[PDB]
Amino acid sequence: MNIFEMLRIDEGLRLKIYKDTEGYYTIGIGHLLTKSPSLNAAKSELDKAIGRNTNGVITKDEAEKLFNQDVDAAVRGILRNAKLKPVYDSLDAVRRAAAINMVFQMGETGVAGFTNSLRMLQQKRWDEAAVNLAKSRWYNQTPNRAKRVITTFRTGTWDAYK
Ligand SMILES: CC(C)Cc1ccccc1
Ligand SMILES: [Cl-]
Ligand SMILES: [Cl-]
Repeated sequence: MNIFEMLRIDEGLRLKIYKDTEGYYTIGIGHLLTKSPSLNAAKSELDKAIGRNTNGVITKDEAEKLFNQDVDAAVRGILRNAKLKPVYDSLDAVRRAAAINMVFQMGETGVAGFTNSLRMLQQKRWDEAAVNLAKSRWYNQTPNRAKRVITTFRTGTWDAYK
């Protein structure tokens, strides 16, 4: 298992514009296109991302290319974040993948309110962190996904994904 496979499970793969769990125009492997309610705005953003007139549809290769860029960016985002970097660097490889999944899903900003959990992870208090992470809107809105990521931080194994 690895970060790509993990996310491919959590996000799925769709070749036509769709609305995510929050109702936002997305395509591919969880690539958010826009928070705007306009499908045209979404199609424009898609064309700009692909570099061609897609008409709202892409190929598997193009989806994977967006995915590669998005994963790279998430990691790069963590490393540039003074609050996140130190925690991430303290983690083992499996748990790093759980951290990337969360940023990928919610952005650096989305995980801004996770101070207490960050500290707990930094201190390697796994069960406690697991409990703290569950007290979140994230968990209440996407519970099956949150449970998988949480078990991952709790155990440091890929058990939730097998
Ligand atoms: C925001 C916490 C809970 C998870 C996380 C840890 C370290 C870097 C990025 C994410
Ligand atoms: Cl892009
Ligand atoms: Cl879910």
